[PDB]
Amino acid sequence: REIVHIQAGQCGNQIGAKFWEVISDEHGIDPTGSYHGDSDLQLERINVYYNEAAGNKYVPRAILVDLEPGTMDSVRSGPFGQIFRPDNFVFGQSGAGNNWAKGHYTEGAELVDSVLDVVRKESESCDCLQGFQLTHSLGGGTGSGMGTLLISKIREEYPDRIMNTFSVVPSPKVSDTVVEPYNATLSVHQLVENTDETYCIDNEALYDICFRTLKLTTPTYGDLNHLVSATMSGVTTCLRFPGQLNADLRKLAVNMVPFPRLHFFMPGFAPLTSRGSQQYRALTVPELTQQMFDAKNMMAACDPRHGRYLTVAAVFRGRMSMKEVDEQMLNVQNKNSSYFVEWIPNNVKTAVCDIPPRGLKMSATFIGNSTAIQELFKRISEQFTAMFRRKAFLHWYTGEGMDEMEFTEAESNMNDLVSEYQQYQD
Amino acid sequence: REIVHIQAGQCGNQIGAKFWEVISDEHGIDPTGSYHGDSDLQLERINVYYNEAAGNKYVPRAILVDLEPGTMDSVRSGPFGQIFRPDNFVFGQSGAGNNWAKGHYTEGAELVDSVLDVVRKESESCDCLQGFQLTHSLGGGTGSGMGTLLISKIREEYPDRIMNTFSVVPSPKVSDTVVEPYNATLSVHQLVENTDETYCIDNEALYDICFRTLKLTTPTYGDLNHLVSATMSGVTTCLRFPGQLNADLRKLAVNMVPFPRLHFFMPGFAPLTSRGSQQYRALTVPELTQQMFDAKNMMAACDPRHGRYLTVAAVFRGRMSMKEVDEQMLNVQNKNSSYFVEWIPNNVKTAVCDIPPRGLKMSATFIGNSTAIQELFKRISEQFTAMFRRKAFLHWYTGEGMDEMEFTEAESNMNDLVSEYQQYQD
Amino acid sequence: RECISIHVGQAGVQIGNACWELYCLEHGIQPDGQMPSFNTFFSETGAGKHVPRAVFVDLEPTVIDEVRTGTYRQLFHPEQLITGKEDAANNYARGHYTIGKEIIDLVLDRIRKLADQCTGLQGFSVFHSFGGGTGSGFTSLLMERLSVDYGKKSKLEFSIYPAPQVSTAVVEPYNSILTTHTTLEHSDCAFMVDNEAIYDICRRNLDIERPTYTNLNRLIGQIVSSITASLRFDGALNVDLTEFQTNLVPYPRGHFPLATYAPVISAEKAYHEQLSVAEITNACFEPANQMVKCDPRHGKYMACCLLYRGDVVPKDVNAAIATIKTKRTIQFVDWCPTGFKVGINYEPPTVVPGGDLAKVQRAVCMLSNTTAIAEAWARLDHKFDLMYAKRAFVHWYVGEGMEEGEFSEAREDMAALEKDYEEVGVDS
Amino acid sequence: RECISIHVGQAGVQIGNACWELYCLEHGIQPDGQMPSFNTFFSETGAGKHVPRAVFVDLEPTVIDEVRTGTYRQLFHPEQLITGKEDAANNYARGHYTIGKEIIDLVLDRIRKLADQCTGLQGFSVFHSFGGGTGSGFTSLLMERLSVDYGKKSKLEFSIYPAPQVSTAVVEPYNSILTTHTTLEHSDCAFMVDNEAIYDICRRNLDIERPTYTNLNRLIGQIVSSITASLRFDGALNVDLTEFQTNLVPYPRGHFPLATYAPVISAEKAYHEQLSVAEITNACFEPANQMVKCDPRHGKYMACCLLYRGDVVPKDVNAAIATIKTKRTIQFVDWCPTGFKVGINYEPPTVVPGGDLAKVQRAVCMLSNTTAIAEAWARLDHKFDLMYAKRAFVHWYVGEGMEEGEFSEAREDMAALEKDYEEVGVDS
Ligand SMILES: Nc1nc2c(ncn2[C@@H]2O[C@H](COP(=O)(O)OP(=O)(O)OP(=O)(O)O)[C@@H](O)[C@H]2O)c(=O)[nH]1
Ligand SMILES: Nc1nc2c(ncn2[C@@H]2O[C@H](COP(=O)(O)OP(=O)(O)OP(=O)(O)O)[C@@H](O)[C@H]2O)c(=O)[nH]1
Ligand SMILES: Nc1nc2c(ncn2[C@@H]2O[C@H](COP(=O)(O)OP(=O)(O)O)[C@@H](O)[C@H]2O)c(=O)[nH]1
Ligand SMILES: Nc1nc2c(ncn2[C@@H]2O[C@H](COP(=O)(O)OP(=O)(O)O)[C@@H](O)[C@H]2O)c(=O)[nH]1
Ligand SMILES: [Mg+2]
Ligand SMILES: [Mg+2]
Repeated sequence: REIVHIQAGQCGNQIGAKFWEVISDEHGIDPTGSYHGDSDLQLERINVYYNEAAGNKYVPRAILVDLEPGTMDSVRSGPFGQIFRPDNFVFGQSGAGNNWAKGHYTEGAELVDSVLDVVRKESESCDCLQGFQLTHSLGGGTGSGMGTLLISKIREEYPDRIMNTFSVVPSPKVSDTVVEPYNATLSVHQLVENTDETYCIDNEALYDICFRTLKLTTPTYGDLNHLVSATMSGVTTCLRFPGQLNADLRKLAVNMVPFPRLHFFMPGFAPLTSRGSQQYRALTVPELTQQMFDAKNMMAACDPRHGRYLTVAAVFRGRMSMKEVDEQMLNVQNKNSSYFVEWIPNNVKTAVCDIPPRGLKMSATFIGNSTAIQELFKRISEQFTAMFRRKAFLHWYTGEGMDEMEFTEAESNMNDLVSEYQQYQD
Repeated sequence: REIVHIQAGQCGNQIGAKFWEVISDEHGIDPTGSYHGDSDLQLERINVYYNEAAGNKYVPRAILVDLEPGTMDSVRSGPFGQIFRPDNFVFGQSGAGNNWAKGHYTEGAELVDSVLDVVRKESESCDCLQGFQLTHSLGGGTGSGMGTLLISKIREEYPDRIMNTFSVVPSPKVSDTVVEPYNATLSVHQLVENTDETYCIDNEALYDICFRTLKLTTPTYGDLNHLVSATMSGVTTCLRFPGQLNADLRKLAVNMVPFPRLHFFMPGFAPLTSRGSQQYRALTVPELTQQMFDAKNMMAACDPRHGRYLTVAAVFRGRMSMKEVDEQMLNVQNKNSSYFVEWIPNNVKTAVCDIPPRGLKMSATFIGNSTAIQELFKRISEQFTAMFRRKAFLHWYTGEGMDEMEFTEAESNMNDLVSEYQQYQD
Repeated sequence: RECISIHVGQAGVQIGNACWELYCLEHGIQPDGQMPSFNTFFSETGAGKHVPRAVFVDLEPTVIDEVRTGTYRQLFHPEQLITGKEDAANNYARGHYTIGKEIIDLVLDRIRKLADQCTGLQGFSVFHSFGGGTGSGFTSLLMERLSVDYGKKSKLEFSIYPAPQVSTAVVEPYNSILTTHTTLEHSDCAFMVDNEAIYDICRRNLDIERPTYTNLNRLIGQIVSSITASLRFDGALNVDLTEFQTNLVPYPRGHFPLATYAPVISAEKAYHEQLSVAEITNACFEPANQMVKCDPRHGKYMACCLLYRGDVVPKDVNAAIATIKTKRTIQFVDWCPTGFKVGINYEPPTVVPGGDLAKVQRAVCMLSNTTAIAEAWARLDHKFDLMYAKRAFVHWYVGEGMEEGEFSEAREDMAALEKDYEEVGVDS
Repeated sequence: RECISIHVGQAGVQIGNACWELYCLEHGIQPDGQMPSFNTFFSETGAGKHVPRAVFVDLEPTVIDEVRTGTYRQLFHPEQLITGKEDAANNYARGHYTIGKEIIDLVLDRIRKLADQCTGLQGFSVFHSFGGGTGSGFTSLLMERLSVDYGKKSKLEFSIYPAPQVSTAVVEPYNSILTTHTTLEHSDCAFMVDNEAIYDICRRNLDIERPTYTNLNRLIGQIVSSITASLRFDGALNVDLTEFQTNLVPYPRGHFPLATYAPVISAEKAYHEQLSVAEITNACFEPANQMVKCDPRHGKYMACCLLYRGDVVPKDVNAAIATIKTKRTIQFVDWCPTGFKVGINYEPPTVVPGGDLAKVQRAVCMLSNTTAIAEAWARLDHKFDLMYAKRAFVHWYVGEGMEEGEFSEAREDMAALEKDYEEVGVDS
């Protein structure tokens, strides 16, 4: 029944800053820590993410990890940085510098032991864990590097808990680190087989949505990470709150994974349009389904109609009829039958929660597992190869002891995921 | 039913300065000597540590001993130095200079007769003594040197009373006297077989705790000796006040000593964390047990998980359920079964008092007897040997007549304690 | 999270003067150190005075004396101000060896003292010039020791690139060739700028036909502050110095990223003109704002880092990047995908009161590693060769213990470096 | 809890002048003895005048007359001011024997009078110089008697270490060699400092190129006060003089702990710089603040004592110790574990009005016994040897009854002492 969340890397720490904000919004918990809500449900299932400390203080069940105090400090300095206890800030001193080898292989490795100890302390604080969630970037040093290391140890300690992670996937246009594909390649090599599932977030796609449908001209990462948190929070609240359908994360995982190795997801979100049009929108189930199916409302820079859909999850929040939902999902399946895989009859699955997100009447979360995902892997693998041949920045990595044959195997493994998507693309 | 306490050495005198302060806090006794409390219990069992003198004056049943008036004077000059009667200040003139030989063997020996006379006067003032307690440093001249001499005579007079002592154990990093291990070695040679039990306090560990969990950047010895007094006062109050379990010091001694010679203890204390986190802490029995088990909350620079645990005492103060305590102790035993000794079934014992320490809702005192203790002896013995071969400062000691073969036997005896811990380490 | 600045030689120190002046301007630091308000660079006293963690080295008293008599003399700790009595004479042989080697131990101990004052030394950077005696001679000497003691710390160097047309030092080729030999192998990254190119910037973008070094160093200071003050300040993407190294150095040789900075605009030029992030970055890929006289279009890019100040929205940056990747003629080496580091600070760009540059609301600094740098080496190759073939001025080094073979060797090391650029140019 | 200071010779007395001036500064003692407020050193009169328990000996009227005509002439009791008419002439033969032996009985009786004034004599200390006639001659004579009468009291000596380069006394080696012979065997511990080393401290840390003895003795006074005033004042760890002996003397030979003191900082150097306990102790292990010209890195440590004034938290001290034990290059002799005495007084460090040292909030004194001292003896060995081989100046001792064999013997005793250092150096 409970979940532990660990954030890492500057990305992960800033995403989590919005995530937790939202969760407390959902439950009426004040930036200082106490509960000042107003709904029974708000406290009722609070356990999944909060420990109530003496005084009616709620402690977010999460660990903030970094290798630079300053980022942690900036998190702590805002509202909701006060709700986190000092003991959840685990950090070192001297960066990682966006270096996998430092993060995973060497220096960051050193910190992980202290992180894990706190993890253990929290695992004991829970009655019964459902699982763990981690937030991070695929091409980052602590985000992926150190984060991955941690994941391998947590999974080891808890094989029976859900291990998932959401991660920022290097967008085709904006890479920061020259070896960002290298770090990503290494994380695939480690993560894929050490996780139950991973979500693919593309900032470029997010920037398109924010202007494309939301028509906004000023977003920052906090605004885009709001959208990220909308999908993350969407998933777990249902599990928390009363609904109609089947509201268990593990069951979601079961329904979305047809094969042990292909567990990559494309998140999307509805409704998600500018205020101008809000006066011209109608709120129906087909309306949400139109926004959910549309590739432009995906947060991943993929194109599901290019690939084939293996699995689709449609999560609904708010009062909807069962009939309408059933029929519209069927219609989707029918009309987009050319994209769905024939091996899975009725490949579109649903989940229904009766609690709407604060401020909306209804909402829906799109989760997909298509073959289209392989295109991201292909882009990375290719870029990787070029760098691999030149050893760009690999003296930094090999200087910290990372061996090229390990990287070679990592490359293969990327290619293996692509070939397996092809194996089920048919 | 009553206890007599004797403080010696600059250390012992300053520790006692805090100890007695706390005891009077516990009972609402003013720095000037009269009782101004407000609870029935506060006077009810006051007898164990105070004599009520005419006028509703309470006299602490303790003797302050030193060989320099100035330290005694500084003690006397503060609050609670006025509560002690002049007759409890027994001191000479001219130091000891941190010299065992002077303290024990020669000069300090001279003073001991006057000390003992006062001891006798107090033993008569009591109705029925439970025991005696002494506070001192293991590497000090009057602390250990003269103090030990006194102990051998008190034990002689009262075989049937509890003889215990708390002592500052030379920390690995901060020795003051070059022959501090020598003095300590000699005190083992004398003390171990002339005491029922001794507690091992490491200042280094204490300085780590004060910054590690308490996050303090200004402590002095008075702040660290506060922590010491917390453990000392923790033990005797239960004996004094109503509880649930078994609140007798002798019974504690019985439960903690499996073998005539291995009676060394590792004190620890909970709760013991900074105010920041106090807003994020929950107060439960498992919470206290987490702090109690954790080696970092030990006041001794040992590591109980390195050695094996022979005996564990868990003393609780405040209202707790019996069930919860029983279950959590069991859990500890279960989860840390790899550290406990298999010869003793259910090696974790408890004691429960219903009176919380002033200002807290609950608290717990950790007392352990592990094999890990031997590591301290090993460090000393080794250092000793080197000095022994060179006779460093032994002209001061041999100049006062201390013979090297006595020291030789002392060395053996240290090694004997280590071998016996090995004999029961298995 | 701390770092050390090292100012060697006049060029190093006078640039430093501008740099520390700017840091004072960044926080309102008074000449006496009183700051009413960046402790990554500064060390605090109980008076609230902060000391810039830096070392000033000059083997001739004069420049340090200039510091000692100026306003910032109260700011700097007397031990930070280290001076010898005699000069290197434009000559590595004395700078690195004969003269500078005598004082360096003191210098190092002051550095070590500051290293002990640091709690989390991230690293350091050294300001100097490729042609001078202390500017390059002594400098490499220092690196020889610092790379031992601080082997894992950032070793970033900043140096003035010898102008192809004007140089006051006849044996500058020789000095620079010797430094190549010794710095390549020890340093992590060396950045450089060309005062001649800068003059062109001053006259075209600032409209100033009278630049002095005190102008020129203000502009340099701007660039440096973007990567030193603003990287410690808050932003969206807070990039560290170690991160810089980890994002700018692709090979274990050195590499030499060159600076480009846009906006560099006079107050009047700022009027009537609206810059966007994208427009500023367009300017960043123009030869016209290239701080080194070397043609960006000649070579191929290997690395590129863009660092943003003030009013920058990642949204706009992303669009800008898309166009620089696809619109421009920027050829790039195969090896590299276009992972250009984007640092985005909210910290606004700052301007020196009484300076030439206009108040801007946003700003972009660009670092880039282009293959055209080999041409810069080619320049040095021939200049060195000419002198060395005649053996002109050789006695000024030989008399200090230098070896002719050594000089040949150093040239060859440069040739090897050029060859490695050739290699990179070959795409693969 | 009382003690006696003994000032023999100019060096002893002039240092004493600074010492008693400092004690007056410690409590606000007026020149006439009126104190409005440390009775371990002073004896009280019904007027509230306190008399410093000390004896001043000079065999030449002049220096004592200097006292007698100065401000502190009212402070000192006329019987404390003992003077002869003629000098020792730089010569043990007269200082210890021919001349000084005549007056010593008086001197001793004044000492005994004060010993009778003491109620709890803890001990005493003697201030002198290793080279002079009364400075070392008479001094050892005194020890010969004091060690009988006060055999169980502290016998700490403080002496000026003969500068290797400048000495005004041509037969100083001879004097010092004779003292070795007689002091080693009688005294408990002798401390020493080198005025040459001190000059270097004055010029580098105080920035003074004009030190006189009146400056030099202020610095000495600082060190002495740390161990004399502040050890009687309150602290965390109140360390006594007997404790000092019990914590500093490892063997029954002598031993000779050397002084080191940090902070020694000019007022301007104090500005812009924040010392911590740890930073001050870092300075204490630097050769640069070593008060004797003898290289700490040469030898191995045997003893070390650190005494703290003012704002010192044991917490910080502990951390500092950890780093000096592990970070430094301090080699130490096997025999010893690192039990370094930590004295921690709350009593703040004091500064002489009109002095050179900056007001500090905390301070650390270091005593240390290093094997490098044998080199100091080696210096004396050859200096003695040279003279003795030629028999230069020998008639100035022989005519007073000295024996040549005796001189050889004394050298041999020194050689034995060096050999024992050799022994200690051999680790075991
Ligand atoms: N940008 C800039 N360049 C400078 C400045 N001062 C000097 N330079 C350049 O740096 C080189 C001059 O070095 P010098 O001043 O001769 O020598 P140095 O490196 O200080 O050391 P020495 O030769 O021993 O005096 C020339 O190429 C100058 O154009 C300055 O303040 N700013
Ligand atoms: N630190 C310090 N050293 C001094 C002082 N006065 C003298 N000395 C040193 O002590 C030695 C001088 O001893 P003298 O003054 O010649 O003789 P004396 O020991 O007073 O006794 P006589 O030879 O009989 O006059 C030299 O090594 C001086 O450098 C002083 O005030 N302070
Ligand atoms: N959505 C999103 N991406 C971020 C944020 N911060 C950094 N990123 C992305 O993360 C990558 C850089 O890795 P970074 O987080 O700096 O690595 P690390 O900090 O060394 O672990 C780039 O692709 C950025 O676009 C953020 O707050 N939100
Ligand atoms: N916790 C603690 N230790 C002390 C105190 N005073 C001295 N010590 C320790 O005691 C040892 C020194 O012995 P000391 O007490 O001076 O001996 P004595 O006074 O001659 O009997 C050192 O290891 C100190 O750390 C104190 O007030 N508290
Ligand atoms: Mg110059
Ligand atoms: Mg004289």
